[PDB]
Amino acid sequence: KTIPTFEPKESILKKLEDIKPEQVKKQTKLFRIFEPRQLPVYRANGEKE
Amino acid sequence: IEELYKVISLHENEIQLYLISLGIPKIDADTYVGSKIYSQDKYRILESYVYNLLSINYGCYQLFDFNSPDLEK
Repeated sequence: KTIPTFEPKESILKKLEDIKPEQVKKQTKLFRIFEPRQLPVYRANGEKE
Repeated sequence: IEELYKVISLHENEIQLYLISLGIPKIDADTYVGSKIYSQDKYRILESYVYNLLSINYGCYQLFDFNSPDLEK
């Protein structure tokens, strides 16, 4: 009249321990949006300066 | 009766599967198995071969009175 035992669940516990800590980010270059460029420049009349 | 002894020596959950297999309802087998009267039937199958053994009937032994108050004397 013995009773069956408990079967564990390994697939749930694997999702807890495999959560890595928060990935620390460091930047390597400055966050750039604008860059300088050379354009030709003209006077008030219209000729190239 | 050599099959009903084979059933009793199985598991508790394998007696109930056998009784439901024949056609017995669930509340009747679970009143059998739960009351542990499968355990008492080990001592009524094994004693059923004792009264089968020796014969008070034969060609000649049927004529006499075996419970007579002159044989018991």
